[PDB]
Amino acid sequence: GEYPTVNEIPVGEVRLYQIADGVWSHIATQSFDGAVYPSNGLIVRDGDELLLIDTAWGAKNTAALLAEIEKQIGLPVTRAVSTHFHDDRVGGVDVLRAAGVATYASPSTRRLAEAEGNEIPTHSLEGLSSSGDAVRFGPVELFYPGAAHSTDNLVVYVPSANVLYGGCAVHELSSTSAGNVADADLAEWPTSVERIQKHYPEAEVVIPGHGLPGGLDLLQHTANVVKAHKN
Ligand SMILES: CC(C)c1cccc2c(-c3ccc(CS(C)(=O)=O)c(C#N)c3)c(C(=O)O)[nH]c12
Ligand SMILES: [Zn+2]
Ligand SMILES: [Zn+2]
Repeated sequence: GEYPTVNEIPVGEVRLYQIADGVWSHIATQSFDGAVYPSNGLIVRDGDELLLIDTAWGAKNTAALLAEIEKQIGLPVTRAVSTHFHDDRVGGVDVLRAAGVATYASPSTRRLAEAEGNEIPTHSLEGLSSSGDAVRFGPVELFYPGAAHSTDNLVVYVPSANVLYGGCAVHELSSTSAGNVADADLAEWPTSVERIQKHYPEAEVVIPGHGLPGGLDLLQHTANVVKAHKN
């Protein structure tokens, strides 16, 4: 019942967590540079199909994700969106693509993934290139808030449930640092978070890219930890 944490999930196993009717997060763990990290994605019911947001950070984790979805939900994943180019978002796209899932990302994300040597979603999402842009994609809205954790980061809103999936632009409340900032724009990040706050004032659940969901306070907390990391 509690939201599952990094030491509770062996690398290679995937958990699902019911967020709202027709909305789950997925949680998996992965090793990177000799440390183990949890990470989140989203699953949104789309009639008798499912929309997936982000991989489970790796090929075997993503295969395990598909198996867990089949076990717990039993509807086919037909489309996936990756919310930026890092491996916790796109690692596993090749698995998805071999399992019949149509994979999508912005053109920015696709370029960055290619240049990084990461797996590359098949389809480009136009209409998201300027901050404040929004497009519909099945049962969600995709929103580009501006550069933050990465220049390409997208956020996802589930209007039926008022669920805001911030991805790696949003940190959990326990965070003390701004995470992996190698590709971040620390100066623009608080402005991008303000755009999220202004666009989604009715959000009831906010899900970070890593760690525990909460409410709207995750947004201000994120701005705070980013400003303090820069400063
Ligand atoms: C480039 C990708 C694949 C990657 C690799 C390894 C770690 C990360 C982290 C991360 C997340 C949360 C935390 C704890 S925190 C908020 O308290 O710093 C930490 C730490 N330490 C790292 C992120 C991220 O920030 O999106 N991406 C990562
Ligand atoms: Zn990232
Ligand atoms: Zn991340």
